[PDB]
Amino acid sequence: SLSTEATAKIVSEFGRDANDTGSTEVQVALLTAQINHLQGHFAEHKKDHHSRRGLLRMVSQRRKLLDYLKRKDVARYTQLIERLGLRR
Amino acid sequence: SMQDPIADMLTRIRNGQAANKAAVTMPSSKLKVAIANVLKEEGFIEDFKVEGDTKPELELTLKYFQGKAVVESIQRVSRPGLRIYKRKDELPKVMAGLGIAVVSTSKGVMTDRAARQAGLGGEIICYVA
Amino acid sequence: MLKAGVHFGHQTRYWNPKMKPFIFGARNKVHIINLEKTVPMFNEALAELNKIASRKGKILFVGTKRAASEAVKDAALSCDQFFVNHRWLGGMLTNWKTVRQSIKRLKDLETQSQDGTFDKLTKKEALMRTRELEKLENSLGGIKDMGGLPDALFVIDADHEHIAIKEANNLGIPVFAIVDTNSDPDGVDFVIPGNDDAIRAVTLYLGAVAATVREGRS
RNA sequence: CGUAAAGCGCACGCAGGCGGUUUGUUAAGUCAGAUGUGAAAUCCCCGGGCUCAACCUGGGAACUGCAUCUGAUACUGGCAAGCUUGAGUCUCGUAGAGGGGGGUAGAAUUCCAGGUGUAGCGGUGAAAUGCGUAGAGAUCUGGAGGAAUACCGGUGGCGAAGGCGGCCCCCUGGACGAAGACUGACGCUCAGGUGCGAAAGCGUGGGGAGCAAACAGGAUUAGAUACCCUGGUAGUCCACGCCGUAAACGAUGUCGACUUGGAGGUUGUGCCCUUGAGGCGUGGCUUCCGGAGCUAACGCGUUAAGUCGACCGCCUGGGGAGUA
Repeated sequence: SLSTEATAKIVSEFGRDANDTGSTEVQVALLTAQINHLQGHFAEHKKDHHSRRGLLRMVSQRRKLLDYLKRKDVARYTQLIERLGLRR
Repeated sequence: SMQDPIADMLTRIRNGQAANKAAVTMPSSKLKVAIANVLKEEGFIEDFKVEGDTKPELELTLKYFQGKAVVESIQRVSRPGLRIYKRKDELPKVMAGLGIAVVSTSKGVMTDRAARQAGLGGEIICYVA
Repeated sequence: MLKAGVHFGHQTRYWNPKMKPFIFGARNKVHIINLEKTVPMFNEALAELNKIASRKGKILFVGTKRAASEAVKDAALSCDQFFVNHRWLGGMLTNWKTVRQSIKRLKDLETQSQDGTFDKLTKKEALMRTRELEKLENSLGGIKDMGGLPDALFVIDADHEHIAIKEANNLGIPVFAIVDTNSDPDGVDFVIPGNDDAIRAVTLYLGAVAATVREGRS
């Protein structure tokens, strides 16, 4: 569930500072971390429809954040996508 | 979800009368206070307080001629889903001219009557019969 | 102005919000009435009575609960007024055009009883009129002398007697009710908050009304 | 658009529609004035002329519009900079038949193998078919399996909806709460589209106790292609795919704001005494009764069908026909 420790590493790696936990930049990484994490649990089991709806939400969540962040400051947008491997 | 707080103001007043509350508070905004002055200067409300620093709490003291509500009718027209604008000399009279049509003009908000004597039209906000 | 001890406010948890202006929370989940705003009430409404009483108006005192009905009985029969302590006969006022006929029957029998026919047929049916006299007795006893329409309805309880209040309200007549936490004041004109069903409560009440009505013919 | 025709079964979500609040800014939409033009006729207004009128006819108004120019800057739009009451993230916890996968426990039914023991057993309104002296049923011991989880159990809980129930483990979704920290409008809805979606049914391979369409026999019956009884296949159970429909129903779209009360249930949490199964408050979900009001009425009623705002679906007499 993105163990407390995992977040404590992510926040320090993306936000303006360590106390930051709300910034758009950080939030995206958290979702992606979770998304990548469920891949295994979903490439396997291939049936947990209830769980997948949970996943599907965070996919939507993520996109909306980026679209917001793209129109705001393409700079931070280009870096994050590059530092986080996405935009198929 | 909270698209037009202007309609919200009216409703909180309409519902306020039904419960016969003394005053109905609401999250004030520049535009709303403008309307409040029109009403008070007209006589549909008494003495709005604009208390607020970053949380504008505009509480509207209500008028009661008797154990009957003063505001006999309040309906909004230019809604967010549909704005309405009328030429100067094409404004419509409210209750055969004994109500008011709060209209926003190039000179700000005023009563429909004020608009005619001032000779300018604008966005009609709402009717208060 | 607390004349006597207990009149402060009572009757329930399942109150009536219509009288939210007159409340205080008590240590039983029961309500306590703000008699403070009531002191002006009974003071003021009494003046209304005094004025109308001098107008040679009529004051009708209704009581129920079987407990305080006797107390009310003394109230009307103390100055000159009329009272109704038993079951308020539905519609005596709005339908007085016919209840008038019932009154006449009593008067005749009232004569037929103390001095009139009592043995003409047989004691068994002579008894019939007597027990019938009792029926009209508890109903139109203290009202027989009115013969018209009253002009003021002083009512003890608004719960049991909402029936008459609405009827009186339906006519061009003012009413005075000692409403309680679970009473609807909206059917009353000159409301009187406080207790209604307390036995001693009416004793304080009526006598206060009794004096005001006694002098009010000035 | 609760019951008359009318809420997609539920959901995510691009275009599209709409969008909190502060200030400045620009002047697009909007407004004022002027101008160019908006053919004449016709209509309208006031006149005039044919004996009046119809009719002809003078001047005006109008031509509801469009383009340009100059001012106005409230409201909406574009831009820039913020704010935090919307939304979202984190920390510590809580309840739960939330979902998928792997094991597992006991009762019972059926069948098989024996022991004991003897004329019924079973079934029904009665009865018959049927099982039985090759020895049943009943009862005892052992074994084989398949499916479902008594009691707890609660208009109790969880889930978008369909749904979901013994116990243990693994992987995992969501909801809600205390206290603050943080991001800074990042929203609401949503045609097309994608996904999920009871039972039945379909395909490939397993499994097959009980139950049971079809089917058979026996009754009932005027008939009985049924209702009842004795048996019984597909199916129902597992795996992977398809189907996409339900009176998929609070017959009530989603989201947000405002508007008297009462009794309950359930899950958090601060405080007074835990001084004694408690008292005082504040939140989430849910049950019932009813005020105003609403409504055709029944009824709904702070979980609204009340008062309003945003967006989407849908209805337009019945039958024909949700059919060709």
